[PDB]
Amino acid sequence: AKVFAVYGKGGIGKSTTSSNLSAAFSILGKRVLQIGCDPKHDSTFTLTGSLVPTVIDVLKDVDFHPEELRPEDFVFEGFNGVMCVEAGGPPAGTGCGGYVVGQTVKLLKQHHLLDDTDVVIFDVLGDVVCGGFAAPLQHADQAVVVTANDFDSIYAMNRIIAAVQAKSKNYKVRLAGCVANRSRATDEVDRFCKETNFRRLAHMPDLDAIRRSRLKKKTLFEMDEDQDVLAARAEYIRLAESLWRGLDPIDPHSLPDREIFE
Amino acid sequence: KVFAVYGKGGIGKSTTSSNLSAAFSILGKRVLQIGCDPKHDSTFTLTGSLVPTVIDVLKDVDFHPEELRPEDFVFEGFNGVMCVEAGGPPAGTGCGGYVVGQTVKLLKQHHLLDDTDVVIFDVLGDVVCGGFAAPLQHADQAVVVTANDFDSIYAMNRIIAAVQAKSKNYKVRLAGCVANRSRATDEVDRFCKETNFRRLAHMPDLDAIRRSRLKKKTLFEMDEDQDVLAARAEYIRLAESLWRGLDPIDPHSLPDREIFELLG
Amino acid sequence: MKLTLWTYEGPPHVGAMRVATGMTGMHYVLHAPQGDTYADLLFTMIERRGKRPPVSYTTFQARDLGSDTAELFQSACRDAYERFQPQAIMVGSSCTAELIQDDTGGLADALSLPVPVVHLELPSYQRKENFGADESFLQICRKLARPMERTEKVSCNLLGPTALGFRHRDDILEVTRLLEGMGIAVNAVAPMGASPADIARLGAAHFNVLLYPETGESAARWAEKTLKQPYTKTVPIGVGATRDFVAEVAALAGVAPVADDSRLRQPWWSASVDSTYLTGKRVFLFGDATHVIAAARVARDEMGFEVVGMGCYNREFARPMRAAAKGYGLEALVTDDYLEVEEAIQALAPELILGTQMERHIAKRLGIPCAVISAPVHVQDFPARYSPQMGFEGANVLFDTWIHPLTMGLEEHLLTMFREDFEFHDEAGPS
Amino acid sequence: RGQREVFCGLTGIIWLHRKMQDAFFLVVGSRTCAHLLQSAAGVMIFAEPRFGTAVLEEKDLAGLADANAELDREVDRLLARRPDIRQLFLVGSCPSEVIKLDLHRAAERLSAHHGPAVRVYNFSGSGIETTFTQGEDACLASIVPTLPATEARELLLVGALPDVVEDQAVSLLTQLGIGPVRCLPAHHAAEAPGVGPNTVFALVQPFLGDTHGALTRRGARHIAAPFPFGEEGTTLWLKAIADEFGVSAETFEAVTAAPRARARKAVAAASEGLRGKSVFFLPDSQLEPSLARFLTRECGMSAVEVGTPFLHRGILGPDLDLLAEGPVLSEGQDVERQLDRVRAARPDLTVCGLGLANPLEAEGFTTKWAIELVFTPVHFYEQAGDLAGLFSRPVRRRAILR
Ligand code: PMR
Ligand code: SF4
Repeated sequence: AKVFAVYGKGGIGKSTTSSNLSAAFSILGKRVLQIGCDPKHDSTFTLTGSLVPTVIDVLKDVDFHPEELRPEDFVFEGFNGVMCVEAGGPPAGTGCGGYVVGQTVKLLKQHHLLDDTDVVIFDVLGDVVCGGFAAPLQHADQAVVVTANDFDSIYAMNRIIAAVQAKSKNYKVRLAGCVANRSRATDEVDRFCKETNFRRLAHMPDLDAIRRSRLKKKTLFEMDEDQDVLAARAEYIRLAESLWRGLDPIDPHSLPDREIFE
Repeated sequence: KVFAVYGKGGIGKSTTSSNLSAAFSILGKRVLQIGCDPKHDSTFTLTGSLVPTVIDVLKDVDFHPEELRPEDFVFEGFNGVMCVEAGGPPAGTGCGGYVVGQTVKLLKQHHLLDDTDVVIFDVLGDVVCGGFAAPLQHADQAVVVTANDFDSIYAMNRIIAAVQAKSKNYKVRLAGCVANRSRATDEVDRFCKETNFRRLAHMPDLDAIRRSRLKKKTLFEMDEDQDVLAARAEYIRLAESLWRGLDPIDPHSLPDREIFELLG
Repeated sequence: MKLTLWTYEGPPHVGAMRVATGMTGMHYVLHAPQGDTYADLLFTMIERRGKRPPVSYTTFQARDLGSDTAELFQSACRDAYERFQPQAIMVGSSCTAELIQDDTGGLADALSLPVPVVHLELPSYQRKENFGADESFLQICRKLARPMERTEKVSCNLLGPTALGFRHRDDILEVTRLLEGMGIAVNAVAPMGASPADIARLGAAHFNVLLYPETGESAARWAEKTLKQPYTKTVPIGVGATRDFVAEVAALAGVAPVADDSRLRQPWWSASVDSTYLTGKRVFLFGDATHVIAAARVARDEMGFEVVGMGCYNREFARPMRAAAKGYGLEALVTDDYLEVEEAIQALAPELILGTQMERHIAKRLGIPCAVISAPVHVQDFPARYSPQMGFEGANVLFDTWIHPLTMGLEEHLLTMFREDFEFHDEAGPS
Repeated sequence: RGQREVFCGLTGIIWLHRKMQDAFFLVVGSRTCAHLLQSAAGVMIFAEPRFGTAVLEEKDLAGLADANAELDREVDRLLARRPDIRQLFLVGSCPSEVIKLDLHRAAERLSAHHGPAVRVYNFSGSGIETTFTQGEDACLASIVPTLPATEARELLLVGALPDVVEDQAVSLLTQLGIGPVRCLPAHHAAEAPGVGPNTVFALVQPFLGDTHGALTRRGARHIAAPFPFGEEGTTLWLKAIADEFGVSAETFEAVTAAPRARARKAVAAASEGLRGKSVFFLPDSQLEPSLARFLTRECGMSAVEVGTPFLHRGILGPDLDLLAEGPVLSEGQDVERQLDRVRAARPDLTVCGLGLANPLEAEGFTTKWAIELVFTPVHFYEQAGDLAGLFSRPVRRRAILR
């Protein structure tokens, strides 16, 4: 289907970005499959209210079998029809960091949920980007770079971009653009994306409105607060419209020569 | 006394190590600021030199021996006699392959025994990846730092459990989870009680200390300290509390999944 | 990795033995398989040390089981103790002893040796013999030496000399003569003549003198840091370097830089109509980095030799060598195998290959005049005569030893040119 | 138990490569065994030798399969650079044994991959199993299984001996009515002697213990003859061989009468300085008793302690039978006691190891440095007075210098 590699620095807006972008994907009326890698289980849990069970949750309840990974339990379907899976980071110390997310993707493909759905939005961490940790980038076609708006986060997204170029060894993964973790409308990154031969999609600051860890138990698209306005949510709606048409796939280049402006 | 300064934020947990180095230099004992964080921000916060040299990649020379002297790779800058930063060779800097780069290991097997007062161990940026957990080998008093953001306290708990994981033979103690909170968050307080850890010098913020800028300096070397003495208050005391592991609050991290404390 | 028939450096434990046998009252109890004794032969025969090298070998013939090997090492430690009565003990592991799982220092401590025991780590598969010597030196300095009061008369430390050195004996005699003639006494030449008591006294000299950097530089740095003893840097091999060294030690000690150049023959002799044919002779320069850099200065300045290639076999000192080579218009040739040296000589086709034992032979196969200016040498190059390298008398030696092969060639080539070997061509007017 | 001074078996390679040409020896090990070969060869290494060390760096330590692949690459490279090789040798060393890098399976791996013209065989000179001269023993003993068999009375005296002396021996021995002698006429090709049930091998150098076992495994017949070093040794050796092969003694008395005269005359000429001098035969090469019988009887010596690293009585009993049982033997080797015995006994002539030679000579002991007799011709008649001469050399030099 239409797949986008969403790589978060690790900011709190990981949930606010992934879950609500997926919710808008469904709001326009389309089938959603969100892969939000958040072992805390916040990036996608809000579309269902409670903490979603991902592939890893049920694959933890059972040992190593997929037949008990039933649809609603191995990919929880959220509000407005968003069937949003997660990736629960490896148990402390043991288990390859890649193995977890790799198994999430392999299980989503095993039931052919990506083909079943029309969205594959792929929210994965961007702080640790080892080959296994950055493996989820390869599967996705496009890529949007969710992040906070500060120089620590701009370094984090440049690490994300480096992981993108590393996974570019496999297939021809592109980059739709860069968005924020509800932080700012790219006032701090857009010129950097210009520096790396890239564009940062102008994602309106949504952290200005009332926010919690994941807006309590349901985010802006799943509760009455609805950010500031239905237009504040129409920001994610227009991002979803862009993600069908998939403009600006242009791949940036790595910038390690202190271009972070730390 | 190796003090692995863990955490989640980039400039966070890295300014902290420089403050530790400054305090220990005021205390006189030799300090080994080995930063090696992918962000060239660890020796920066102490020397003022943001990226002096990244020789710990060892490209100009092929391997370690070529450096007949440490002077090329290790740097002094200010009272932090040893501020050295590896930087990490990920896909960001060069090819990378694994983001390990084993640069932490290069500092482990760096040159000759320049022991002095062991190591302050700024280090880190690994946090976890199967086979990309090098700094754990020399960690002795590993300390995790957190801000108010819940992701960061989750980062603490994950790191503590992970260090107990590999430290099956290393058996590194953790005298406390000194944090970097900004708004005196009571959620972090409930966590510190939950984690059964020690967090006394965690009042250091990302706003109160001149907003943790990247132009001025840290502790003694910057202008008129901070709020007359705010910077020194928690950090000299930290150099009189955690200066050794004489208060080993090391427990079992979260006793039984005491992470579901989101509140708000 | 490679088929090493020639290896310039030796295994690290050999360098450790160099340092150990250089001292007086220091036993190097070494974990090693039966047969690794061979290095005692090198020391006994090449250098001709009367007393056997004071090193023991916990030779494990075929009890390779860790329970056994540990017992052999412990027994050998204690036996070496009450047998040879050393004032300190040096313990380490060599080759398979690194492969075999042993605690080379824990057991030595466990035997409760009253004499100090210095634990050594020698990574036997990434380092070499020069490293090993230097590291063993650093270890014995850490354990034995300690800061004390400065001597009333400025005392200079001759850091660096060890056993089985290239002329590490006549050379320290020459340097001591120069230094004491200026006035500075020597506290304790640390290896090649220093009891562990001497090392205990290394913290009373004023300013260190790094004789041979490679084997002793790390000890020099540790001295500068802990003992707060500044160490000189220039090696006084030649005349220019000797003047510089004299001035430097004068400054470090605040004394007059008087030099007894009455023995200096090399400047005048090189500046003679007898030996102006030297100008414009390409010389290839190989060997350990210090000696090569110093020989570079001598060949380019004192003799007027045009140096064509400077290489070294120790990577540990590559950077100074590349600096020097870029100085002389060349590029350094830091290598480890004899093949690349053979190729470099073949391509450059020098006329005087000053190099290690192997370069001497490469020369003789190629028919090029040869000389020895480095460490890897057999028993022949360890002479009985007074043959220093640094100092003014060292300059004289350098002159004669470097010129002698060229004169051998010239008078050889003459006897060929002469009618006895030239009654083969003739011309009769227009043929 | 204790400090043993005997070197690794790789010291065998030093003369093995010369005596058995077209044979390259990959001593896979560390830089340490590399150095040992370097120093021992001394000046050979300059003369493009047929050995070398395949250093195992840390990289080629953990992954045994990785080391195997790299070794195959190295072997191919060598044979490309050395097409003249007919038998490569994957000789193991102490690190190789510890890494348990089985070179036998490696030899199977690269037997005919790079040409069947190179018959890669495996033995082990590692100091963890063999002791000095046990190297050449192990090499030839690994040679034995690959050898073909025969169906005739074949004299397999083992070719671990200088070609000039070997030609002398085969000349006299064939003159004594004997045919197949394992004397390949050119000596520059693989001898490939036949080893069958009627094969009769005569031990020539004592250190060849496991070769004896290997030939016995191949149904070959040993000769319990005193070893051909001096006069009686060589005489009894030839007489014994003549008997077992079926030759009478009548022609023998005439064949080697003049050689016997030369041997006795030369020994009498060289033992002039050697008049009742005490010999401490320190265990260095396990070659000692064969030399002892010669010294003590026909040279006129007085043995004290004829020690040995290992003792193969199966092939030493003949030689010992002529030895006066006064002089003691030594199966216990430790310099911590050997040097004490030497110092207490004050023997006038001691065969110390080279690393012990100069120290022992410093203590008023004339030391016959023992590395020669394996390397220098000391076998048979013409070279018996020579052997007595090298033994009389140290005492004469002491005499001149007082
Ligand atoms: C100290 C180590 C050493 C060196 C440099 C060589 C070469 C050499 N070792 Mg002896 N030699 C040492 C060891 C060994 N040498 C070896 C070879 C060999 C022999 C047979 C001989 C000899 C001797 C020497 C010599 C001549 C100088 C000497 O060491 O006395 C060198 C350079 C040489 C000699 O001394 O007698 C005249 C002599 O005839 N080496 C071997 C046989 C594997 C051993 C154990
Ligand atoms: S990315 Fe590298 S460090 Fe991480 S699991 Fe894979 S191989 Fe190991």
